[PDB]
Amino acid sequence: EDITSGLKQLDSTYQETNQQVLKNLDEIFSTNEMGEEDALNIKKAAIALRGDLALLKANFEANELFFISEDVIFKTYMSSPELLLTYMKINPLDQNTAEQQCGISDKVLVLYCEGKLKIEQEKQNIRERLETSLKAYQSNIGGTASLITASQTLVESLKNKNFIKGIRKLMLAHNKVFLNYLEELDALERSLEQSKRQYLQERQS
Repeated sequence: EDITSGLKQLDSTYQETNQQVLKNLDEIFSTNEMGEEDALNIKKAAIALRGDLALLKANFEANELFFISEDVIFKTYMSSPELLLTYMKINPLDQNTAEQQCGISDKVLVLYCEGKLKIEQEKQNIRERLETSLKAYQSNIGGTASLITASQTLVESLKNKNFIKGIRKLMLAHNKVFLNYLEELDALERSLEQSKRQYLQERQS
């Protein structure tokens, strides 16, 4: 329960503190030569930070939507080898890939083979989404250092550091979700395989 609740808490505090930050940036977008130069650089930094934060937010939101649909998959046809096999029997792979990968005489062994294939494909989809998330995060995260180097009072800095800590927390939580999907698939594959060997043991006798 801590998982779901903690994810929602992390999300909320991230969104609120992010909106606060954007407000404070806005505020400076509103309100000697070296003075002009410095203030202009502060503005440029603000623009860059705004972009960076925008990308981070878009990535988090993509991940959460994905978690929704992916949770739907793991509650239906990926919750048991039973349902995986039933799903594959109703929705078989293309005849091409079928005979390329699982050209087997035994039609039960064919289902098991297609089941493993399907698991591998979902695995691949998830690793791909995770890699995209990690890349967006790593590419854009350090963009928050402006928020500290341009801080003035120790308090203001502290609050910015906390903000960043919250971003890192939320990314950590999302990562945990991705990795657990893959683990659940690993376990599913082992039960599927053990089920197959139980089938062979019962069949020979």
